[PDB]
Order: sequence, then C-alpha cells, then structure tokens
Amino acid sequence: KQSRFLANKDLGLTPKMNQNITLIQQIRHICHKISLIRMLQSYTIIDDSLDIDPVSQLPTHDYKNNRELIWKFMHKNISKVAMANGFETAHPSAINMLTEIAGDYLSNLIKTLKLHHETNSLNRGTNVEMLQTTLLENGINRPDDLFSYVESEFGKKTKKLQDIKQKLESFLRALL
Amino acid sequence: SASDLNRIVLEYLNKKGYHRTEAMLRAESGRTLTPQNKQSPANTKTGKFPEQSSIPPNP
Amino acid sequence: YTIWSPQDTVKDVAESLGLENINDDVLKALAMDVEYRILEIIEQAVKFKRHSKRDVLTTDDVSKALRVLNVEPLYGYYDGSEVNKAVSFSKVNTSGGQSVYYLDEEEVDFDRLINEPLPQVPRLPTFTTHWLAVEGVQPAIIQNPNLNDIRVSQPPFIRGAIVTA
Amino acid sequence: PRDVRLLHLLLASQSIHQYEDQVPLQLMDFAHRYTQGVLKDALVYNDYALGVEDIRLAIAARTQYQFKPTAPKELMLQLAAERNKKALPQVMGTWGVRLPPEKYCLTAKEW
Amino acid sequence: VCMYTFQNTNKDMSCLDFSDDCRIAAAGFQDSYIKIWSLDGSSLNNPNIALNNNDKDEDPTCKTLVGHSGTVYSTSFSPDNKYLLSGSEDKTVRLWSMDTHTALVSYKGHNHPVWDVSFSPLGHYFATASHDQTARLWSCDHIYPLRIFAGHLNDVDCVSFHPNGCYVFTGSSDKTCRMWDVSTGDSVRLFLGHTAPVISIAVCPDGRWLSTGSEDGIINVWDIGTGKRLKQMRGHGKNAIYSLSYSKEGNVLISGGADHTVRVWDLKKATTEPSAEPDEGDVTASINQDIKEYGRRRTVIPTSDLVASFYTKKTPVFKVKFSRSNLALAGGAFRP
Amino acid sequence: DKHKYRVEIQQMMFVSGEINDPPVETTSLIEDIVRGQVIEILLQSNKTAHLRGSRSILPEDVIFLIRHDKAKVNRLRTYLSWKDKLPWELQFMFNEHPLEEYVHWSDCRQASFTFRKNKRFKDWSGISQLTEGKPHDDVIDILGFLTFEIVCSLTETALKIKQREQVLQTQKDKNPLKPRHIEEAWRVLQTIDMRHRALTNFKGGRLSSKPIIM
Amino acid sequence: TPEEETTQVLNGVSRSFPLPLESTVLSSVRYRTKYFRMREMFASSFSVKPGYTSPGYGAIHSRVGCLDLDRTTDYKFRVRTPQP
Amino acid sequence: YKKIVMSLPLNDRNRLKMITKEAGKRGFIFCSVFQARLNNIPKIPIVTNPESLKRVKSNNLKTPLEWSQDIMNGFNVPLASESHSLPDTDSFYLRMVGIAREHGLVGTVDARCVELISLALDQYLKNIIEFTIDTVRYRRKKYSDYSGLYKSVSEMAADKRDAKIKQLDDDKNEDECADEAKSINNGNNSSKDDIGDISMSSAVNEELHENRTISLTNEDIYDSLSI
Amino acid sequence: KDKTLEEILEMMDSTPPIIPDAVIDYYLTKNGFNVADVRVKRLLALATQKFVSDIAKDAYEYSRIRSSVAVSNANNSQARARQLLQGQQQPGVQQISQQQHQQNEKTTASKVVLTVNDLSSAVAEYGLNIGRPDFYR
Amino acid sequence: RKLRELVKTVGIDEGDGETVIDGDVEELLLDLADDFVTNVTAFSCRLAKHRKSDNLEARDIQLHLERNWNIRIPGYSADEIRSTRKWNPSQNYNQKLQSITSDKVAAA
Repeated sequence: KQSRFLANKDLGLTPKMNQNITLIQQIRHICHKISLIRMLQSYTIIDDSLDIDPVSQLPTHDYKNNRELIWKFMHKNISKVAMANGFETAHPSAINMLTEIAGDYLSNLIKTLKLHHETNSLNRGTNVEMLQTTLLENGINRPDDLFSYVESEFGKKTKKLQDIKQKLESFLRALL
Repeated sequence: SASDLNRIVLEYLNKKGYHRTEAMLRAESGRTLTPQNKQSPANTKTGKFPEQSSIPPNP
Repeated sequence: YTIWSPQDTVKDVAESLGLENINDDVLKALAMDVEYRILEIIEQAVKFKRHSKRDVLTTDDVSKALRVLNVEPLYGYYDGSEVNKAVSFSKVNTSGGQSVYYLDEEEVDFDRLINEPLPQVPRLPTFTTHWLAVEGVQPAIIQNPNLNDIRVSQPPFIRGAIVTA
Repeated sequence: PRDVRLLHLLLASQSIHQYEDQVPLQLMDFAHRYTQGVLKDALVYNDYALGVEDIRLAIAARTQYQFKPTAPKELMLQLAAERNKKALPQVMGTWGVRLPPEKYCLTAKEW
Repeated sequence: VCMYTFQNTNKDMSCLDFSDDCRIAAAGFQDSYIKIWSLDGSSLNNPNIALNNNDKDEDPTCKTLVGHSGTVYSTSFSPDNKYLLSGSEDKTVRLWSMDTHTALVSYKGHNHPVWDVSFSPLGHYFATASHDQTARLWSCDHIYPLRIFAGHLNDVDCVSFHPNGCYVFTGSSDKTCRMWDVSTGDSVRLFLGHTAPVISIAVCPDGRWLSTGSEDGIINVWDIGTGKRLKQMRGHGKNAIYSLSYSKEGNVLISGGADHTVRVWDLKKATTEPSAEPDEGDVTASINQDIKEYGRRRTVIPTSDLVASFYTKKTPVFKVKFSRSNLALAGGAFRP
Repeated sequence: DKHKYRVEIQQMMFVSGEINDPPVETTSLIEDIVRGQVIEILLQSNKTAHLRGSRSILPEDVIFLIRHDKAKVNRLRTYLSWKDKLPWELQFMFNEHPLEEYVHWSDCRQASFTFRKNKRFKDWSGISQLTEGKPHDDVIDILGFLTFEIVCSLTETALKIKQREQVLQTQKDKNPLKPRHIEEAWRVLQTIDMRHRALTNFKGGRLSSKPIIM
Repeated sequence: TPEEETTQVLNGVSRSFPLPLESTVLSSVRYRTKYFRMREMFASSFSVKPGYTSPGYGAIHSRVGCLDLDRTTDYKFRVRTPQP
Repeated sequence: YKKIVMSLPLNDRNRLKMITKEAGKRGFIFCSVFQARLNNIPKIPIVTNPESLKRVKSNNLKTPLEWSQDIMNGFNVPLASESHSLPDTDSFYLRMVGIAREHGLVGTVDARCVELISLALDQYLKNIIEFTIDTVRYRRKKYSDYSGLYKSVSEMAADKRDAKIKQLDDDKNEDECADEAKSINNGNNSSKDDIGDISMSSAVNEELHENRTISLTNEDIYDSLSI
Repeated sequence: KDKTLEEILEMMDSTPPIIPDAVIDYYLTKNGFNVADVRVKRLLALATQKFVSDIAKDAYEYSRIRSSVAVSNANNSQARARQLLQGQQQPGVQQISQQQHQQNEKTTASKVVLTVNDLSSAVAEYGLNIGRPDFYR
Repeated sequence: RKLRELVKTVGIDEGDGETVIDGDVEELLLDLADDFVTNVTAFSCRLAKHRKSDNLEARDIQLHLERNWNIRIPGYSADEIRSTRKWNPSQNYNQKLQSITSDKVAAA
C-alpha cells in the first residue's frame, strides 16, 4: 500500500528538482574526469521511493501526526533543496538548524493565516485578501514571485545546467 | 521576630483607627476557629437551591 | 565570586571580541549577572516542566523559557529519533596550559541523508482501565504492584511512605 | 568540560536531578551570546565616555525589553484597579453555558 | 479507585480530565490536539437518526480537536458536560462543543501561556491561571475578561472556586495562595506556611476548610475564618501532588500525585472534631516506616492522618475525580 | 570637517530631477549620509574580507554587499565596460570550466564623485582609518559608483515625497529640497524588507540589524 | 581526604546566590505623574503637626528622595520623614 | 556525600575558590516593595562633595530650591494621554529637564535633542502605524512593479501588536494595550468616566426639603456625576 | 502581467511542490486552522520551499566568499583553462604543471560544507542571532 | 490633531485606498508615545552622566536610539556616534582556533 506521503512524488516539481539534482551531479562528474586529466598532467544516485514499512501504514498507527516521521520528511525535502544550489556535504547541525527554521517559518505562516481567520475586529478581509496579506506579512511581498521562482529554479536553472553540460561534453570531446 | 510583628500589628491598628477594645475584640475574633455549620453541604431537608435571579454574585 | 566563572569562561568571550585586558571586578560582576540570567532561565524551565507533567528537564522545557523571557532562540538542539537524552555530549579536550573542549562533529554527504529510510512510528494512543482498589486494599491483579519491590526500586523521597489498610 | 560539570552542580544546587544532555550545552550557548552582546555594547559605551558601571549601562540597555521585569506588582495592581471598577454584568439564570453573539463566535466563517 | 491508564503517549500528554457521568475523557497533548475518549466504548459520533453518509472514515471511538497552535496545558469540563474549555500556551482559551466536535469561541485576554482553566460550580463563569502572575475572571458569553486578580509575586499555577461560586482561590509559585472576592476583585485571604510552589488546591464541600498541595509533597489545611494552619499532611514523596479530590459527603481527601501513588487522608484527626474513631490494633502499623533502611533523615515519616496509599506501578496519576457514590477515578499515562 | 563635496553633490542632483539651486543644508545632509554609508560599506567589506584571510579588499568583495540587486550589479558590470565573473555564481561552483542643454544634461552625468584622483576622498572618507591593508586596486571606482547611485536614488525618492507632500498640503486646506525631505527619503530607503524580517515576527525582541546600503 | 573537600565544595555552592546588577522596575509615566499630582494636592491641603520638623523641600511638601549629585548608580538613598 | 565522581575533576584552583563564596558580597537591595518605592518617589539632587560643589557653583547652576521647582514643573506638564495630540517643544523641554533633574543632571538640556526626540517619535509611530496598515489590506499597486476606505480599530492594534511584537517599548504601554484595549460589547466606552456606575440606572434626587439639609451618600454621587 | 492568486492556485492544481501533503497537514493540525483546500496547502508548501531556497542560497554565497579557494578559482578560471587547453598530447607537458599541483591538491580536496558558522551569518542577515561558541573551556 | 496628520502622511490614497484611525487607537498610540519619550530620555540621562558631564546633549539620545532601537536618524552628531571597531579576536583566541583546527585535521 502506497502511503500518502509518496503521492505527488512524480507530479511536476519533484521530477524537475530531480532533473536539477542529477544535472548538478552529472556535471560534478565531468569535472572529476578533467581533474583526473590534471592529475595525469602533473556517485550514490537519488532514491525517493523510500516508504516507512507496510506495518506502520496500518490505521492503528499515527503515521500522519507524529514528530519524527514529519521531521524526517522535512529533513529529506530540505536536503533536496539545499543541494540544488550547489552544496554536496554538510554538518548535521546545519541541516538541523535549517529544518528548525523551515518548521518555524511554516508554523508562522499557518499562525498568521489562523489569526487573520478568527479575529474579532470590525474589518475582516475576504477569502483571497487574507491569503494575500498572510503571504505579505511574513515572506513574499507579492503573490507573483512564486511563479517567478518556479520560472527561476526549474525553467532557467535547468537550461543553465543543461548548456553547461553540453559545453563540458564538447570540451571533453575536444580534449581526447 | 513574631512579637515585633505583633507590635507592628498593634501600632498599625492604633494608627488606622481601631479602638483599644475594638482591636482587642478583633484579635480575639481572629484567634478562634470557624465553628461547625450543621447544614454544611446544605442537606436537602433544611437547605435551599441558589436563586436564579440573573444578577452576579456579591459576598 | 559565584559559581559560574572567575575568568575561565567569560574572559574567553571577552577575548573573542578582541578586548585584551580588563579588570577582575568587571569579570566578577559580569559573570554574577550572567549566571543570574541562567538561573532566571532555569526557573521558568522548571515551571514549564512541572506544567507539562514530567520529571526530566528536556530541551523543549528550556526552549519555552526562552520565548517567555523573549530570548532569541537557540536553534539546533532537536534532531531525528527524538528519544529521552539522545546522548550528544561528546566534547573533545584540547591541551595547553588550561583546558579547551571543542565539540567534534562528523561531516556527512547529502545523498546518504536523502537515501536514508524513515524510522518506526508507534501506535496512536488508547487507554486501559482496571481496579486500583476495591475497598482500600489492592486486589493484586497483574496491573497492580507488589508493594515489596517498591522498596528495592525507588528511595523513599520519590515514592513516599508505604502504609496499607 | 569544566562548565558542563559546573552546570551539573548548579542544576543540582536548585534540586534538578533529572535533565537531558544538551541542556547545559544550551545554557552555555545562551551565556556565550549574552556575555558577547553585553561586552560589545559595553565597549561601545566605553568608547563613548573598561569598568563595572559600563557593564551596568550595557545590561540596563537590554533588561528593558527581554527578561522578566522587576517588581511588577504595583503596576498590575493599578491595572487591576482600572479593570475592577466596572461591576459585573447580568448573568443568565437558566443554569447553563451561554455563548456570545453569533458574529463573535468561530462559526459564521468561510473557506 | 478505578484507574484509567493511557498507553501510547510518548511523554506528550499533559493533564487530563473526566466529565461527570464519567462518559468522556479529555487529554491535552503537546502537539496541539485535544483527544476525546468515550470511556464506555460508545460511538461518540452523535449520529442524529438521519445518518447521511461517511462510514468510510475511521472512528476508533475517539475524536480529535484541532484549534490550538500551542501546547494544551489545562482542560476543564462544564457541569452541564456538553462543553469543553481548553487552555493552551498560545494565548487563548478555546471552547468546544462536545456534541458536534468543533470549536465555538476563542477567549483572548492573556499575553502569557494559560496553565489552569476552571469552570464555576453553577457553570456561570470560568477563572483562569497564567504565567503573567495574574488570574482572570471571565464569562462564557464575553470574549474578554471581567476581573483581574493581581497581587501574587510569582505566576499563578492552580485556580478553584468556592463551591457557591462566590470566592476564587489561586495558588502561586511563591509558596502562597490567596482568596479573592469575585466582585470587588481584591484579595480577602493570604495563606502563608508552604515551602514550595502550590500546584493543586481544593476547598471542602463544607466550605470552612481549604486544602492544598505543593511540589514538596506536603498537603496542608487551613480554615478560612482564622486563616492560620490547622494541620498538614506528610505522606507523599518529596515530589509533586498533581491532583486533589474530596469525599462527597464528609471529609476524606484523595491525593493523586507524582510518586505513582493515590493516597487517602483523614481531615479530622488532630482538630477539635475527632470524627468517630473505632473503640478497640495492628501489626503493619508503625513498623513500615520503622524499617528505615535508607536512613532516618533520608526517609519520609507519615502523619497520623494518612491511612492508605495505592501505588500504580510506574504510571503517574494526573487526575483524581471522586464520583458521587464512594468510587473515585484516577487517571494518568503509562510512562515508559 | 565637512562641506567638501558640495558642487559634485549638486552635479549629481541635477541628473535625477530639477536642481533649483539646492541649499547648504540639503547638500550637507547628503554629504553626511554618504560619508556614513561609505564607512559602513568599508566596515562590512573589511569584516568580510579579513575572514577570507586577505586584508586587501578585492573588487568582488564590495559587490558582495549589493548581491541582491541584480539589475544594479548588471549596471555596475556595464559601468566597468569602458575602462579602455562573480565567485558566488552558478557556473563557479564546479571545479573546472570550458573555454541645447542636452549636452549640459550629459556632462553632469560624466561628473563623478572620485573620478579625478582619490586625494580628497581618502582623507575625507577615511580609507586608511579602518582598512588594515592596502585595498586600492578597484575599490575606489566602485566606491565612486556606489555614491553616485546613492545620491541619485536618494534625491529621486526625496523629489517624489516632496511632490506627494505638496499634494497632501494642497488637499489638507482644500521648489527646493529641505532636510526633512532628505530625512524622510532616508526613512523610506532604510525600511527593512519583509523577507528579511519574517523569522522574528511572532517572538518579541528588539530587532538589531545593519544599515541598508543602496 | 576527598570527603571534607566535597562537603565544603557543596557548602560553597549552597551559599552563593546571585543578584542582578541592573533591574528596570516595570512602571508607568501616567500613574507616576498622577500619583505625584494627587499627593501634591493633598499634601498642600492639610498640615503636618510636627514634633520638631516637617518633611519635604521647596514646593514638594511630601516624602522626597535625597539622591546625591554624584553616586547616581547607587541602589538606595535617604528619604525625608518628619522628625520629632 | 555522593558526588565524588563529579566534584573531584574540578581543578584545585576552582575548588579552592568555591570553598570561599558566601552571602554578603554585595551592597544591593532585593526587596521588590522597596525597589518599587524607590522607582516611585521623586528625588532631587543634593550636594555634599566639595569639589562638585565648587564645580556646580562656578557654572552658575543654582541651589536645590530651583531643581525641586523644576521637578514639579516637569511633572505638571499636560502629558500626551490627556491632550490627545503629540507634544510640542515647550512640553518636551519641561518634561526632559524634569527627568534630567530626577536623574541628577543639574546642567542645561540642549535645544537640538528635543527635535531629535520629535523625529524619534515620528519614525516610531510611523513604523507601528505602517505595520498595522499593511495587514488590514493588501495594497496591490504598492509592493509591485506591474477596496475602499478602512479605519483601524483597537482590536487590530492588538492583533498586529502580536503578529509583529518586536515593534514596541515592552513597557507599561504594551501591557495596557494587551490588557485593557479590548472591550466587551457592554463596555460603555463613549462615556464621561463615571456613567458606568450602577446608580445611574436607578431618578435625580431633588433638594432642600429639610431644615438641616443633611443628605445621603447616594445623592453625593449624583452631585459628582454632573461635573 | 503579475500573476493573480487565482492563477497561482489554478497552476498549483496541476503542479504540486516538493513538500508533500502530510507534512503540511501535520503543521496545520499543529497550528490549528483545519483547511480542506489542497491548493492552499500547496501554496504554503511553495512559500516555505522558496524561503528556504533563499536562505540556503545566501548560505552558499557566504560560503563561497569566505574561502580563498573559491575566489581564486573564479579569478583564475579561464587562465587555467588556457593551461588545460595547452595540456595536449604528451609532447607539450613539460612547460606546464608549475602551478597545477598546489591548486590540484586544493580544488580537488575542497568540498562545500554547509557550516554552522556560515548559516548563522546567513540568517543573521534575516534577523536571527545563532551564537554558538567555538570552545567551551 | 497631530496624530491624524501622522496617519495622513503614513496612509495616503495613492490610488489604492486610504487608511484612517479611530479614537481608541489614538489614545493607545498617544500612551505609547508618552511612555517612549520617558524611556528614551531616562537612558540618555544615564549616558550623559556616564560621560561625566551635566548637560544633556544630542549625542546621548542619538547613541541610545542607534544602538538599541536602530532608528538611524541622519547626522545630528552621527560621526562621533559611529564608532568603528573591526571585532577581530585576540591573539589567544586565534591560537586556540589554530589548536582546534589542528585537532580537527589530526582526527582525520
């Protein structure tokens, strides 16, 4: 039985982030070959189908609301985005602090939208205005930049890593 | 240091306006225990319900 | 003095700024106020411990004495498989005229943090009832204690006086 | 470390015998940041005019907004006396729980 | 004593409470839920014979309530038993309907975490304890408070009414407790003599005697007229006394604490009311604490008021609730 | 002292909006604002470059402080294209790489802060006072371009808030820039962004921060 | 012996209590000024009936502090009280 | 006792230090009633030191008979809760000289720091009002590079008092904004500070139907209601 | 044209973000406010993902500036690509490798480490103060 | 009537709506300003006494608002207030960092 966590694991931003990650990794590999050329001139691929086990997916277990499973999925989905920038090795305490920061940011988003939903002031915003002001008061200053970020990280960075791969492949063909 | 506290209490009552007989009787009232109320949980023979009179309580 | 540091801890932060030599009256009064602030954190921590119905002082009992005392949060003291006392005080001495402990930590790859399987999750809570007493004595079912192994388990300051009807 | 076992003796001095491991680590990483900020602000206040009154200025600058305030009982008594002027409202007499009006309750709301 | 032991709570279950008729139990979790158990194994779905749809969901005779954003530190049931009042560390107290399982009203008057909510005797209006050293009187129809109870030195831990709903009793972490006039707001009694944070307070159905327990494992009783101490109770371990309960008719105190025991106390031994002692001996009496293998100064010596003590074998008792018919209920979580 | 760069401040004010002969106080306040901003730029850049382990401040080390504004560093890159590769970029992670008054409007733009020589600039701003090494390879050209951008943007927003205060004044009852206009332009340009505040909003403690450079 | 050393170390830790060097009392402007104004009105209203002296200074006529020109960082000072 | 394993690896200098500490190291106070008393009382600077006496006599600064009058005149300023307007230069000057005489400064207050205080209040209240304004509304034309009119209520300045809680002095003012700014619907806010009494619902008492005209205390509160 | 929120939710109907449904559900029921729209959950997932992408990217800038190896690789990038291009077949190797060995044991032994003393400064830009000392005495 | 002018210069129409204020919010913000004034000048008097003077100059107030509230008023005396230390550690501290880095490389 497929758990509810591994539902959108191939649906539009996880394959694009996976393509970004494997392009970063397979152009970090051509650099090893050209560094080997420099030495003579003197990999562990991703896996996202990891489920818990079928015994803990039973409805007699709280497989949706315990701290450690959600913390492990936050850890995986934050190490999946701290390597799209270029990191390849980290201290444990750094990813622990980054997961704490993401947890507090998401909790502040939900707390701000909660406070906008149940306030007893004489001016409550509508359905879309509360979402817009709860995006504004913490993070993004406009809604549109999210679509910029999807344009920036999975529409622009992918062709950047792609033509870096093409130029490095032509350079390796020109070396030997 | 409790006899000095007793003297501070007596001078406080003297300056806050309690007569000597009145302060002696308030001391004797403060010392004796609260006696027994025989209708203690208001037994249902001689006890009554509270009034539902829509006012807030007042001691 | 008081028990925090004469100079041996506060002065090694004074040198971390760049400040070379300062008098011992400064360090005496400063360390006294610093460990007063430590006790001020500790007292709200034991208040949160008592009202969370526990006996240990976990790291989330001092991290909620921070939000109350408006202190900026100390991030990075909670990790995966949150067990009681997840042992991590491996601090490594370094020699000299005095002692220096620097808390060694091993670096790790990312692809052994994403290709790492998920832990076990327990069952959701249930309850179970029995009789602790039926008339003031205990019926000695499997769910009751034995009242003679209560001596050999806990000292009489965490178990109180045993008397029976 | 010397201050891990000194924090052990400090915690045991206030009758705290059960705690976790990273709690003296958290106390030390609090005390480091607090003393570093205090000494940096005191170096500023000594370049302005080190000494103990300089430390007093630097720890009175930040007492005013983070830790537990001092003797707050008379301000709270004044504030209570401003709230306890108003006599209590009229209560229901139908021996139950009465709700607020419907707009002041979390029910007539929408997503 | 009927003991309700909760199993799979990984130290993240705060203080719980039972309703009256003992059909519903409410437990506040550290991850911002209220868990609602039908203690009879009932449906707890309130079906209302129409019975539209949705047997596809999983009902394990238990409902969860998600309205808080902080950890729930206290919870109180109405005497009507149809509403629940949950106080959290997010600075609200919320109200829940126990027959549709949703939130109704948020109550915002605190700026620090809420530690002890408690309804009135008649269910009129509830009092609240918090970290800001003040107790607050409320009403279930008003969003904002009605009285502020200020005058303690440290924060207020426990709160309780007089059984007529006319005075308020607050115990605080500065080794004292107070009796407050509910109308004028100002303190009427200050009870001194403890040596630890007062953690649970309870006033007898007679009303003339107040009992409270500290975190030093010492209960003591005062009388509200004199304000001084009649006697104390010295049988618990040097530890917390989590709950307290009274006999319905008469004075027998049931103390469920942190040393895994539920103890029974005679209130009327050393007073001027002896309460009808038997006319005519034992073997186990005065030899159990005359073993003293651990040492005289390293052991507890019980008062003459303690009569029995039921240990729970490694689960602590958060709640004692004495029902109407000489049956008490204890409640807690199985700890390891 | 002060009042060293008054005519050049006026020349840089002319390019943004109308000039109308600005007073002594507006030029003095813009001079003190720019003299503070240069010291903060040099302190932050020296703090960043010392921890690398080189007291000579690199040219990219001051572009580090303005790395968020991509259009402004593209403007700096086009400004460095008439003198006849950032370390934090996407390509540079990996180890190896492959192979009639219009003329009077223009000459005011050619007039710069430190274009002639860095003689008055070095003892006015105090380059030798806080820098532990010898930074002058291209730090003075960037420290001229940054002050030109600071004065241009500052007088632009001061002009816009002077116009909005003018329409507020003519709506309440129904030419030169002043120190209050420059101060409220500074308050507009020194508000912290919302994304640089998000992680301290629900916890109550006084936000300590750094002066935002333009 | 380590026993007397350990008990005297525990005697030392049981005697050290810290105070803070700077504590800012939580108060108000408005309640302080209103307290002063009402006390000034009712202090100017009545008399003193002294034994030998009355409290106050010029245009205060109440209990007034005696902070020195120096030692402004002191924690306590004298006040005025009617002396017989 | 039982801490031989822990109290021994402390070094000899540390243990020889920590067998010496005691109570009586300070000259402080800790009675919070007395701390609140000393924060409540008004204090005037006096002189006993001879060098400071000749230093204050040379710069023509006066005797404490003028500083006590300056305390009283700095207290007697109509502070800004009563006037319902931001203060002016003379009120700023009198309050700051009264405060400086409270702390000990017997000199003269400069005339530019008053304008600095003015701009400080300006930017403080502008920050608070701006981060209350951009929460009731999402200004779409602002915060971008390509409905009607709202009034901010006290519940909103309590609601964004906590969503952005760093913006305050954390003094009395935020305590009263959290504690007393929210009012229940029977609060009777548009009032005259006295009409929320119980006797103003129960009938004005008339006058002088008596030879000695001593009246009752339920009439005295109607007498004080008019003023 | 800047995208309206309804267009963003209409695109989140098709493209779900990295953080899955149950993580958002746990943080929801941990903070109250039970919502039944999947597009608000996907919008909050995308917001948290974009915010930590910005924080980790600023950590990447702070870690590439504070190392001499990275700025020297960015300075001598095409300058050493000249040496690699002149690294032809075996006649032509003797005039090179005067500088190749030192940066060879520098650049091939340097992996980018996300560090506490880097992230603490990358979020001290964002308002925090993560003060971890370097020893404990 | 000055606070209405302050909200007027904060909240203008600007083609997107005008925000106004109510009277209870005016009493709240006036009490906030009333306590802010005394809280600034009471620490500024301590700084001016710490400078061993008797006058209350503007550098005390500008320093107290720069260090703590970071309001950052442009120059009134803000060239003497701007103190520039580099906050580089001592020679013992870099020695101990060399010892820590030496143990971190000798461990591998």
